[PDB]
Amino acid sequence: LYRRVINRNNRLKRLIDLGAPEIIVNNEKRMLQESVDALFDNGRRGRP
Amino acid sequence: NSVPGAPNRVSFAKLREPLEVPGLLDVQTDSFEWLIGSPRWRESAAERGDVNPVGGLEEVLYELSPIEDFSGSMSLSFSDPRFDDVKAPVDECKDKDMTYAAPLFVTAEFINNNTGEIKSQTVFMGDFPMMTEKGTFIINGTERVVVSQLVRSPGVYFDETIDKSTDKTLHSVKVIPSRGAWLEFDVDKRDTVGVRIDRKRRQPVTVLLKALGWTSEQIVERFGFSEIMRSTLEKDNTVGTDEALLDIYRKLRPGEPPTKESAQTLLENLFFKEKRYDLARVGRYKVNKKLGLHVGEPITSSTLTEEDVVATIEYLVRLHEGQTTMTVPGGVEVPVETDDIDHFGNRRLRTVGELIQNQIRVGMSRMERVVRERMTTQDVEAITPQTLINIRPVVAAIKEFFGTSQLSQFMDQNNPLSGLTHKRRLSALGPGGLSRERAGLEVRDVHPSHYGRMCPIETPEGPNIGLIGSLSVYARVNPFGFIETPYRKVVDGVVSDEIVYLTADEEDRHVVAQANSPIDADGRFVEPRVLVRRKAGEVEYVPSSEVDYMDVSPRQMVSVATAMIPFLEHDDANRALMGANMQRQAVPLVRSEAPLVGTGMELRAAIDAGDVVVAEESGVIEEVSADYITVMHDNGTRRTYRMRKFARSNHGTCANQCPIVDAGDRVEAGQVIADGPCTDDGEMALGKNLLVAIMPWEGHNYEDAIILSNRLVEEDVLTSIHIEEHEIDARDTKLGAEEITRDIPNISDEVLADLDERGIVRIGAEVRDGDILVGKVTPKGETELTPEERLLRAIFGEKAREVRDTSLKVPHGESGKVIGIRVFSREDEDELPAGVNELVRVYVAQKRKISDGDKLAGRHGNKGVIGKILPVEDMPFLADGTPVDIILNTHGVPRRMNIGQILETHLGWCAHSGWKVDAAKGVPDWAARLPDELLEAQPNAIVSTPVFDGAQEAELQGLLSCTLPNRDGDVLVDADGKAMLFDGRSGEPFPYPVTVGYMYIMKLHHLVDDKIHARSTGPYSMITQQPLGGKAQFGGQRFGEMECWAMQAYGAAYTLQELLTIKSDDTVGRVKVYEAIVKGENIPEPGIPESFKVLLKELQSLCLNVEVLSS
Amino acid sequence: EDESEALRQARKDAELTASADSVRAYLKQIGKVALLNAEEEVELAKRIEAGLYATQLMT
Repeated sequence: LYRRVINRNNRLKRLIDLGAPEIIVNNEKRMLQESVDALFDNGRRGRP
Repeated sequence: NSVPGAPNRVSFAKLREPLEVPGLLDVQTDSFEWLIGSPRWRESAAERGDVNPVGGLEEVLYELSPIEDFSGSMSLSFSDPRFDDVKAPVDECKDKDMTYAAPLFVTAEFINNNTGEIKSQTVFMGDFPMMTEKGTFIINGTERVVVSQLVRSPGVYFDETIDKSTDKTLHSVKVIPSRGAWLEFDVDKRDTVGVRIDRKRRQPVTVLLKALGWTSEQIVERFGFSEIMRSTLEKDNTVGTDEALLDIYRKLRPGEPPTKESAQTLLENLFFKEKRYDLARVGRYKVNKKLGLHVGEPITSSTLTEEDVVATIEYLVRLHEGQTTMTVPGGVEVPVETDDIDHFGNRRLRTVGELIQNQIRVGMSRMERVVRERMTTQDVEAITPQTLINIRPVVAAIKEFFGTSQLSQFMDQNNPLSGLTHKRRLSALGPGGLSRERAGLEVRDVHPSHYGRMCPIETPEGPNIGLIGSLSVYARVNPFGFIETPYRKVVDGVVSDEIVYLTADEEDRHVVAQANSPIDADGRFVEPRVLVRRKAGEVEYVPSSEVDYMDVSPRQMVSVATAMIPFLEHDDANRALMGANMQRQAVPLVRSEAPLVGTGMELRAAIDAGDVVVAEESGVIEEVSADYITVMHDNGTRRTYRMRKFARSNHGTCANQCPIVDAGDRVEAGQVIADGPCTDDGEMALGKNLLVAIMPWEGHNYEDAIILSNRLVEEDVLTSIHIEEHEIDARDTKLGAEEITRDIPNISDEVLADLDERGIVRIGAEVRDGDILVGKVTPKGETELTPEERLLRAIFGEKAREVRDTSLKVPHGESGKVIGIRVFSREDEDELPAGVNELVRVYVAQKRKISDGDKLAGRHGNKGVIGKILPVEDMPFLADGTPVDIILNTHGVPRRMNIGQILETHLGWCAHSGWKVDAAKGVPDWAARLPDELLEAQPNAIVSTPVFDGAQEAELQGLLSCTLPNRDGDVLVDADGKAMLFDGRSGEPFPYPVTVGYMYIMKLHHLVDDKIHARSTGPYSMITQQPLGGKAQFGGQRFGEMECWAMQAYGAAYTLQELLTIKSDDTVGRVKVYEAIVKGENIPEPGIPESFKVLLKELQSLCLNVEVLSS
Repeated sequence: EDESEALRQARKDAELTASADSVRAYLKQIGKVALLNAEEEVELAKRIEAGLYATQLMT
């Protein structure tokens, strides 16, 4: 889970620094939110 | 009888059995035969459904083929599944740990519809594990057994419910097909209906029937009598087929805009397409029977059809009207009733064939996906089936099934009965089943349909009670997955020999009679009223002329583990249950004396358990030896049975096989040649015949305790050979290589005496707890060499000893002699796992004698540990002077309701002392129905007693009356069973006589040697510093919160804090306490537990600012 | 059928759904831009060439 968090955060950093259309940035931010979600409480929201 | 080498077992049975018990392994062998499609199974279906003779593999291959591309101009098909000879015979695959398996071959047809070319390539499908003659698979050397599973057969299930508000009845349906989306049709709380599709709570039937190409006229024509559905159709509020389709699209696939054609094709792809909704071949026929759709048509088009839906609607709506019979337009009439989910007509049995079929189906689905991906990426005419095929997922799926799956488990083999009962056992947990937490109270109960199909007694006492059971003795598995039992059919009060087989649902429409009925040999019961089993499981009286079926025999409702209990009908159900369960866990002794009193099922159970050598072909014996037997058949050729001596069972017991034939005898095909672990003369023998007095003796047999005489210890009556194995492997490592060598650092010589220069213990050498077994030395690498170590070597001249001696040592608390050493290595060109290059396994055996704490039990539910083994002097002895062997308490038998074993005791004494009934002035009144040849019995004569048709009270009393003595003139026991006996402690006779007699006792596999454990300072876990748990690890007893409650209630605070902090957790506390107690100093103040700090850090990691404040 | 308010707001409401599954929501969103052909690709490439040329001129 920590590796997933790190990967999502690093990819979001790359997306922001590079400059990407807002749909991909929003998708990455959603993935970051869901990854922190899984880290704190897996299966609380959606399929675990 | 009817067995060539059957010992003369006289029987008290009154009536005869029309058929012999079938081979009790037929549910494992026949299913695998169906799976493979062997010629035996091929001819088996020739008269039992030859309308479509097809195997499981053939069925899967035919369903898979043909597979094509998106264009349809190029495709592949599969056919001709042909097997091959097994790679190696069973014993060698059990030796070097390889799966008993054979290659699988199939033919692949490559078609190219664009132009047309043929490519018939015989592709190697993989390595399919095979089933041995005993019905057990071998995986990686280990012997694994798969068990059948009980699941709800896919189909249609109507049910009734009370709203509990206005007491209105409601009827619901759940068409539950395998691999598909559910439909739940019901009548809602209000008048309209609910048509829940895939868990969406809207849209009554109005949109569904409209979506099927109909309109209001059809739904009003079909339903004018059902005012409920009339009100519903009036409340349609939607007009238009496309409108209904889009409304369905709302609650079937939201998130995507609908179109005119998307919903119409979506419905077909969801329900009427056999790729996303395919109720299995069982489900289609179950639906047809439930609705009368097709009554004489072959089985095809497994996908659900529209007329099925309309028939479901009609059936449900008529059920809500209280109607009795429904006649679907275009089909036969079917009675309307709710469907029970536990009735064995709705619970199927997935045998080994079905489970392996499902796993192969998953593998072939992955195969189809990968081949569909690959057939397009490559240009036409440059593509071949071999490159279209990548057999990896199929073998991956079979390996996934056979290992790390809870439905194919390690064989429970510590006696022939345990092996017999592990197979032919019905489970309910696993994939597609229900977990114990998921299991309610209703499922665990015994259904009236369990009779004759599944035994109602044999089931474990633990949490799994009722979830898993055992097959009956006469039960049969239909070629359709449903269970089925035989029964004789009586006509106009004439009993026929013709045996017909009925399932659970076919029993309701008939009336079966009592098993033991007063048959007059002309088929007519003497009284009109006979105990019969009605449609709904009700038992009642009924005249004879209208009954149409009878049980084939008594003990038809009971399994094979419970059919071995004498006087079963005199025992409570609970005690019979526990007795049947302890029969499974007896140990193989070194002599295995046959029981005096038993049942005819022991012979068959021993014979077909597969572990007794049976002469396949008749002929004279050429030669006999302990290792092998050479038998000369009549047709010139001979055959050598290689006996298996001292083999370790899966539970570490003995499996010796002693031949019981001579060098010049003649043996017939089917006669027992050699005995297994727990067999005498080819019949089951799980215990010993011990003389029993039932008095309570001085409190040493208090609270189910049992006392024994030292004769059992001295004469080795109850002693078991136990064998353990110790694997140890030397593997490659970055430090270099680990050597199996005697260059073991810092060891003495008296412990090096019993090792060969190869580095392992000499064969036939005694070891004990702590002794070294293999000398394996690993490069230690580096560490902090203590300065004190340097001064140590400077005082003696000791070398640095650059390697670490992690040799294999005997674990705590065992000993014995070594039996065998097996060594494998890479330079032996063996198939070792990648990484290891030596692997040696040593077998150590000890003749475990009987001591205090070992559990002994009868087969009647009475159990208990050995309270004491007191010498032969201190044993009550009869007037003849023979001391009693085992004494049990008298305060358990009347309260616990197991009086059957007292009758067994008396019958055993009669069978031992011998008897004769004086036939001078005719036969006595009690012996009139007693069969001939039972009026005379020599001393130590074996008898038999069928469980439900056995010796009655009057017959046993009469037998007890005349019990002729052996050598002297001394009728030790009186007519009422009790006998005088002299105290061995004080010497005076006991004031009152007590019952004595021979009882069959068995030693259970719960010996105290494998049950004693203790530790002072062992290892600890990683995350929390608590000590580990178990016997393999050094353990440490769990001091749970429930015991914390007791210690807090006592008011003892220092003891509790000690048990928590320093004794378990506080590391510095642990080491300081140990130092203080060794130094003879006062134990210091306990510190802070480490687990609390772990919790604090964990809570901090959860973004919770938690700080502890001093002030 | 398709017109007369039966299917238009039907499509709007079907698209405007919770979409609990994240992959489902992403696939719903990606179902919003039409596919492209060669002429559109070369025209957008010309536009990007002009944009980067203008960025170089700004630099």
